[PDB]
Amino acid sequence: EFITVARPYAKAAFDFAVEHQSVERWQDMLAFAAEVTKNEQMAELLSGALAPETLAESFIAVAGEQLDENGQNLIRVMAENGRLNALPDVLEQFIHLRAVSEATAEVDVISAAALSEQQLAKISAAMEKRLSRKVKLNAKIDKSVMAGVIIRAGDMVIDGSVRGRLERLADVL
Amino acid sequence: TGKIVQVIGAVVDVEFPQDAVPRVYDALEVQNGNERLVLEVQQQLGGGIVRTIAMGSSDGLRRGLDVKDLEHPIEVPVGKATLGRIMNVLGEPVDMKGEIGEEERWAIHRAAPSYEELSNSQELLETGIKVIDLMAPFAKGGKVGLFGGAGVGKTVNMMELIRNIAIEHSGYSVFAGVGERTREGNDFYHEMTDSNVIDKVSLVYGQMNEPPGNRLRVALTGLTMAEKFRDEGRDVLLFVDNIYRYTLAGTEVSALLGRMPSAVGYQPTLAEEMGVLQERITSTKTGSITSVQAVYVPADDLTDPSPATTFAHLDATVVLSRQIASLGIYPAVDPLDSTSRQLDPLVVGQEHYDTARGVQSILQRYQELKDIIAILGMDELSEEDKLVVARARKIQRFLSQPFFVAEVFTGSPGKYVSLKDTIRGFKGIMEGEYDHLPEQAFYMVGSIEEAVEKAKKL
Amino acid sequence: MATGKIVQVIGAVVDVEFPQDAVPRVYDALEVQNGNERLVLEVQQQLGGGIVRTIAMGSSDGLRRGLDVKDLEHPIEVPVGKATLGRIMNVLGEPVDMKGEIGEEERWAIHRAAPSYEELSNSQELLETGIKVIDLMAPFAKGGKVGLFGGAGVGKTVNMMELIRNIAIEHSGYSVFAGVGERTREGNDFYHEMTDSNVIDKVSLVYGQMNEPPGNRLRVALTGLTMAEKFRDEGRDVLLFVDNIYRYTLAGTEVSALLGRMPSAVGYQPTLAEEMGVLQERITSTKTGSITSVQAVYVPADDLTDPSPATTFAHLDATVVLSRQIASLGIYPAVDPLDSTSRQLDPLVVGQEHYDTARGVQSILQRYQELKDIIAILGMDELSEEDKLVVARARKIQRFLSQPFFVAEVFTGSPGKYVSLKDTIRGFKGIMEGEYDHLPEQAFYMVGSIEEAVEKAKKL
Amino acid sequence: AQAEIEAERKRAREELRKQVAILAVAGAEKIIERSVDEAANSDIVDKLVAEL
Amino acid sequence: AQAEIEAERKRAREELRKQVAILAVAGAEKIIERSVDEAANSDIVDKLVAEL
Amino acid sequence: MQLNSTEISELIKQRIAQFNVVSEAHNEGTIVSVSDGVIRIHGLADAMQGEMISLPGNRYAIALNLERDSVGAVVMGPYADLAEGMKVKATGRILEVPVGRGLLGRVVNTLGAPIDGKGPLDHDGFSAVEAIAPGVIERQSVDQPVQTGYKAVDSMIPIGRGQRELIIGDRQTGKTALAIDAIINQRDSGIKAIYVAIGQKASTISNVVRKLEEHGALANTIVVVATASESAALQYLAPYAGAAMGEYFRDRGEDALIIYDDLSKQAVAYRQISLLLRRPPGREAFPGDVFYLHSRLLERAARVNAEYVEAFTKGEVKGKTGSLTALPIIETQAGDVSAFVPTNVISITDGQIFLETNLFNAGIRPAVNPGISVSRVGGAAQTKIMKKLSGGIRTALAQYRELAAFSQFASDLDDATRKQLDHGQKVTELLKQKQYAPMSVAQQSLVLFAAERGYLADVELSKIGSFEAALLAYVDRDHAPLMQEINQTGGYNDEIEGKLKGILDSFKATQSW
Amino acid sequence: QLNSTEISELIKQRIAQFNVVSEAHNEGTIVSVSDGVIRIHGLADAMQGEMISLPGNRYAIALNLERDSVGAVVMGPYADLAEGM
Ligand SMILES: Nc1ncnc2c1ncn2[C@@H]1O[C@H](COP(=O)(O)OP(=O)(O)OP(=O)(O)O)[C@@H](O)[C@H]1O
Ligand SMILES: Nc1ncnc2c1ncn2[C@@H]1O[C@H](COP(=O)(O)OP(=O)(O)OP(=O)(O)O)[C@@H](O)[C@H]1O
Ligand SMILES: Nc1ncnc2c1ncn2[C@@H]1O[C@H](COP(=O)(O)OP(=O)(O)O)[C@@H](O)[C@H]1O
Ligand SMILES: [Mg+2]
Ligand SMILES: [Mg+2]
Ligand SMILES: [Mg+2]
Repeated sequence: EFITVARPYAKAAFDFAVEHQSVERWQDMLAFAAEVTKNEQMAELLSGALAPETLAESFIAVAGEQLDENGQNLIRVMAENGRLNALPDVLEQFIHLRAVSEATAEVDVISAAALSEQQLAKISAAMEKRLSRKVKLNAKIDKSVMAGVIIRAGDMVIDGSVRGRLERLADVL
Repeated sequence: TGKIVQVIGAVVDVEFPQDAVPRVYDALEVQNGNERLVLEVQQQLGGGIVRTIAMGSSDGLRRGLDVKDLEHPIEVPVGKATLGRIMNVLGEPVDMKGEIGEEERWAIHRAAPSYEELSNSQELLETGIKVIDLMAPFAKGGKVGLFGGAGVGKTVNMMELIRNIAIEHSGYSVFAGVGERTREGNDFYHEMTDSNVIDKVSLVYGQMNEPPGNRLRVALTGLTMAEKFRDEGRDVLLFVDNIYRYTLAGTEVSALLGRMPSAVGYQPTLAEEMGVLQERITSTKTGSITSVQAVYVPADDLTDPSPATTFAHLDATVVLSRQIASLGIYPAVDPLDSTSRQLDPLVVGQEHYDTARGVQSILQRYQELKDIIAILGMDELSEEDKLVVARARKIQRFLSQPFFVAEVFTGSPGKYVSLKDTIRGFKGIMEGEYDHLPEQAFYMVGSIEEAVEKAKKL
Repeated sequence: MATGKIVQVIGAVVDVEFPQDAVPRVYDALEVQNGNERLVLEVQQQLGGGIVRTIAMGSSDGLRRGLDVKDLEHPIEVPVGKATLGRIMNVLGEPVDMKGEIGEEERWAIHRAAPSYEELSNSQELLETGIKVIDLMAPFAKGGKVGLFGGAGVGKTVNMMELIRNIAIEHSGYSVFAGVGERTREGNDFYHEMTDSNVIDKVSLVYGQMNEPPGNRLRVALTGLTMAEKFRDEGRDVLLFVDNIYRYTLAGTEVSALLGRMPSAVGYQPTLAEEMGVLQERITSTKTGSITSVQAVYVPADDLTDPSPATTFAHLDATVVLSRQIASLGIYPAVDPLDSTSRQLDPLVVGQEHYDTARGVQSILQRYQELKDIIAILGMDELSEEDKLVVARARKIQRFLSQPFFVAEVFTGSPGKYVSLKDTIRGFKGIMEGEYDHLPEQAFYMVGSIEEAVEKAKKL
Repeated sequence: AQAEIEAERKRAREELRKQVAILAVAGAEKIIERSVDEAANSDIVDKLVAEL
Repeated sequence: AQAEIEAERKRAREELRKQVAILAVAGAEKIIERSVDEAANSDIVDKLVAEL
Repeated sequence: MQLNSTEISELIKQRIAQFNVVSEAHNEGTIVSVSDGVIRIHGLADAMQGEMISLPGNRYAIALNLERDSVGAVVMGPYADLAEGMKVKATGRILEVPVGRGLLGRVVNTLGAPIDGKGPLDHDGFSAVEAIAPGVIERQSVDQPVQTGYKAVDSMIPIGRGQRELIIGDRQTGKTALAIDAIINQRDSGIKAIYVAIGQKASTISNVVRKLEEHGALANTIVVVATASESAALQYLAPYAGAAMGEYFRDRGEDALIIYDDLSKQAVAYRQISLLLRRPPGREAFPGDVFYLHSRLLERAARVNAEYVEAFTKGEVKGKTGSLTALPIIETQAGDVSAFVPTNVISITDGQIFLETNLFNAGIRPAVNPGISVSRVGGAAQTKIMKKLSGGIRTALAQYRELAAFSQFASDLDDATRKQLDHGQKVTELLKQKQYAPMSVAQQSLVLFAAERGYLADVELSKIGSFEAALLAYVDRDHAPLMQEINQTGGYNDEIEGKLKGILDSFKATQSW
Repeated sequence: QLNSTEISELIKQRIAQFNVVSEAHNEGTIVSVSDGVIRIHGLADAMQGEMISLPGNRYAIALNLERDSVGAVVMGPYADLAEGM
């Protein structure tokens, strides 16, 4: 998957967007450049052997919205190195860098029932203590959880489910 | 549900929805023109791609074909319904008879029996063949391997062992044709039908004709039938027509599966792939498998990885030499390289053990003299060294034997030799009881009585 | 402060990303906490932007992606001078003998350039070893380099122990012992041997140990050189012993594939000759001071073709080749006279008396090696009576080169012998002429002087 | 032959332990799910957010 | 010995049917972190007799 | 009896008493591919190298490549049930095995689960599978015997307590036979045994465990197994699992003997893992670190000084030196010692025993080649009686083989030569010995005294075998107090030489071969 | 899929002004240092076998002209050279 080759570009675009105070636009800009990449006929062209420049200028034409001389030049760089199919992974990494820089985390919370909201006030206040970041909740109701709740944040998990605790107990043959 | 996304030789990549990706070793199915093709799943790549081997010809496959996900491994008929019929790797009937009256089907991928289940046995099994049960005798429930190069006698020897063992034995038998000649499958089938012994034998054939994927899996189809008869509590004979072809079909696909080459270009998994097959061919406290395997030796190189790995798996090993076979001594067994776990004074007893070690000592000493003799000639030897040579040459000739299956070649009638006659015979030669007979007297005579009658007419 | 982060761990090789304006120099040391234990990394390569590829000076086990790395702006520096004497150190120059802190006044980087061409010296003063075959066939000089070549189990260690006993106790000066790739058992037995014989105060010991991660072995040899170079620059005359130079090269081979280099020859790194030359060219005697060194060289399967032993032959001055073909007969020291050689064996040093004696012995043994082929098939009766006499006197000289060592009594059970150079020459002349034509062959074997070979004949 | 049966003794005990445990937790899943309560569910959350 | 221990094996299975009922509630009471006088004991005894 | 099962149904309730409901926190990943026992995982930012990663079920993997953006790991078990998108949890744990005295007489796998079916283990806790060896200052010199019971090995190639001795040769030359006879002979020496089976077929293990059980030897032995069926990571890791069990005895002042069988196959399993992880191949397609694989394994076998034991035991055990002795086995393909794995292991060990096919076919069994075999500890490992006699044997016997070649067309043989060739044939005949028939010190010493004092010299060669059997029989009935003296002391003196002289003089007159 | 001199600050330079050909062909910067080889970004007018001058009055020979970089071999001690020189 493209993640490893997308990292160098994602940093440079975010760094540049910080200097020029344009991070929001750049996000909405990369969101278009990723989406044109997903179109079928455009995809065929990208898998083709068109020389970089001829590929780039035919891409840039479709990406009309792109800020000329900044967003459009970022395409020319990626076209020299044939990374254009990585654009969906150059985005999202840009969003990750942004969320780190804005000291903000999406955190997820999965339970047998819709949580009581008052509980979510406690959970968010706890997560803002566990991690020194503002925490957006987007919790879920799930049938698999017999009772209780899972808290998931980045790649750290705190299982509070009865499902997990039974299958944690069933372990001791 | 799936889509084909690459086709590289025998290997096909299929994409599935990420909620639905097939397990490893699942069977998939795809329509290829006017026939159905099965694919077996080997690896899960990322992103719902899955990499598979075609159980049939992959020519005419397009990209973008729709693939059906069967929820199970390759499963084959087992039990008495298979007896007397010829079946394919997929467990399909290949004789022109009707469908197989299966009651049960078993997945060809299985775990070996646990360490607690295994059983020991020391019951010596007799053979017709002077050199084999003298030099490398073997037990009921053990494994035998015939190692040799191209054209040395692996099949003819296995056909005598079938004739001798599998007709004085009373239980069922399984013969697995793995990457060998189709003519020899047809020749075998008939003489089984002409002898009316066919109804005790299940036959599975995956000959060289077939595409890689067939030659790879067909050995496991054969074991899975033999494991049903063993677990039923029977004593079973399993014959494998060439085990080397299983490893070679792994080599052919391994690069297309994206695995770095090892050693002499073999797959890196060679020892695990061989071991996971070999560990299933074991006798157990519930029931027994006696096994004979032919083992082709590429370029006669016994130090090649594929022979070298096979040697640790087996209880008796008989090694066939092109250098002997070009003398026309048959069976072309090398007694200085052939060996068995059963050549032990406790199981064989002392007379047999002493006779075998005497023969081994004289023939070794003859190898030590041959480099002197080649430059100097024999006249320079000592008068005891000349007696060692004069005996060793008689020993080499007396290891020769007429075979009932070989009558079509030599014309001469075959011989079955009791173990007692072999020990008595070789013990007499080494003691010098026969030092007055010519060498020609010993070549291709069944028993030592027959050497002295041949000597009267020279 | 801690400013790099780990970005890969594959085996012994660790990649660290620093900020693009503070990238570590090549061969800089770096520091990281591997749990409780502090770990050091040595920088091998700068690659990409800000990333550096490094070798761990210790186990990789328990490293994580993301750990903070501190940048020490110097290479690995080791204690040097008198404080080192009587101590055992690891590659990092840390005490491993439990005796406490080293108490140094100075520390030196292990990476440094060789002496310049103007600084070298040619003072080939002959040095006596007391070993018959070495002092005759391959005479040492003070300040030279000596290599003991051989495959496994041929006598490299006990020869080096005999040389350590004879010169290094007599030397009256400091010594360094580098246990590159040594067995931990034998490193212990040497430390007690030097302690019980009470010479340990003259010697400083650096040990690599085989067990240690690949990084330690690669650099322990440079640590040994750096202590010896400190004593040389003081102006002292020092002895340097190295327990196996081969294992320095073999440690390079392990990391070299992970450092992304494509391979060459029989799997060796491409840099093999550069790495060997950079080490060996520091071990030289300048106008200020002399280093005399004895190096053991492992020869894989006794194949002297192999690139690692074949390359080192050019850097030495005397080379002693120990052969399994001789060792199979049990006739230790197992030095092959037809392959061993020295720069000092010419009449302008040795004098004509010694030179004529060594050339004589070589010519007799060479001739006998041809005769030996005829005999094995045609038989000795088929020879000329001149060739039969040469075969006899050669087969005696072959045994007379044997000598029991009083570091080998545990193997032999017999008392070890020392010989002067003067007595050695007289003995070989005596076999080359008639004086001992009448003694058996077994009357020479593991004797000592010629003056006592007659006595074993009377006993035989 | 006697020591063999006292080895066999331990094999028979351990196999029965395995049986009863797995059928015990199989019962426990049915028993606990049918006995879920919203106050008890809230009390799970109220415990873990107190230590988190 | 095989005949003797198979007699003991069927006898032990009968007594442990009672003991495993106690197991299931003890697990449930720790897993719910609270003692529970659950009403639907029919579900316990149904599984208890059917699977053993 | 089985009502004890019913009583431990209360013990099942005691698990509930020990169990804890607390929520932990742990780091998480997803499996992104599965192939041939290797998995790639995305996530696990806090994974450490060599950590145990825990999978669905009770299955584990070892993290080996920590690349950027993915972890590569090997599955310790059957892999085929794993799938992409399975969640996976990183523990904090390194791999550990059960260890202790209770292990003796058990057959366990490389994870230490018993496979003999003799019920659960008894053990004294767990120890890490990977561990650093005792450093230079912590060792003591090897100077005690471990007896092989073979005339050839104990005379010529003595093994001391804490040595590493390579057994090397081609297939079917007696490599395993020598090593399990070395186990069998420890039945009463006080040395504990470990047999590690890497990559063997399970019925071969079942047969060797049977022979250990026909003799008294199984009660003193741990058997660690990774069969040819098991994954390439169960093997590879087995030798380390065996060493961790041997170290428990080593660090409490006890002696252990560990036989790693087919260390070569450990290398083949490690090559499989390395190529499937796409690490660059080196010579002969093995990875370059394959020397570090074996050298760190074999440098664990060591004798430690008493101070190290006291520190480890915290003063419970004082004044006792512990030792672990390793006997690795290597298979050569055609006597070719130049292969990469043989050259590495020959470099590491304290000696080797070469077994070879030409001697074995000639009937010289055990087929020990005196010339290329050597012990680097030598006489310091022997008892004084064996030390005194055997030093003469091995180098004399090597030169006999040189002399016999040079002789082969010489018709006149000088009396020194005639005597040497005669003596050498009679010693070559004397060192042959039957399998499973180990000889005590006093028996070996007496038979060597017969050779080195020339009592054999007149005896006709085929009778030399019967001479030895009759001499051992005679001395056991008539002179057993001396056999006890020699076996207990190992001593040698003028009265010992006199009493042995008297016994040989008396036997050779009075008895018949 | 793998990186070929795709490094963050070089990428950022191009985004600001893609036409960096406006800077002189005569000069460049070191971007890697290993084993006596350096890789140089720039030197658009380098030629096969040309001498490149390094700090400390040192030289390297230009031996690979690649599409993005020059590979050059240092004619002296190299271990103090650093990226961004
Ligand atoms: N016992 C025998 N008597 C006479 N001829 C024999 C004997 N064994 C082998 N041969 C000769 O060798 C030929 C080949 O033998 P066989 O077919 O068994 O070889 P193989 O080892 O199976 O070779 P391949 O590897 O090609 O299958 C036979 O056709 C026959 O000509
Ligand atoms: N001292 C001995 N005397 C007689 N026979 C022996 C002796 N030692 C071993 N053998 C026999 O040699 C054969 C092979 O021995 P063993 O199995 O130990 O060899 P190996 O080298 O381990 O074989 P493999 O390479 O298959 O492991 C067996 O039949 C055994 O009985
Ligand atoms: N000079 C010698 N005298 C007696 N035995 C020796 C001699 N040299 C070597 N040996 C024998 O060879 C063995 C190995 O030699 P050693 O030097 O210890 O190994 P290496 O040569 O590999 O360092 C010694 O233990 C001893 O058995
Ligand atoms: Mg055939
Ligand atoms: Mg050595
Ligand atoms: Mg074996």
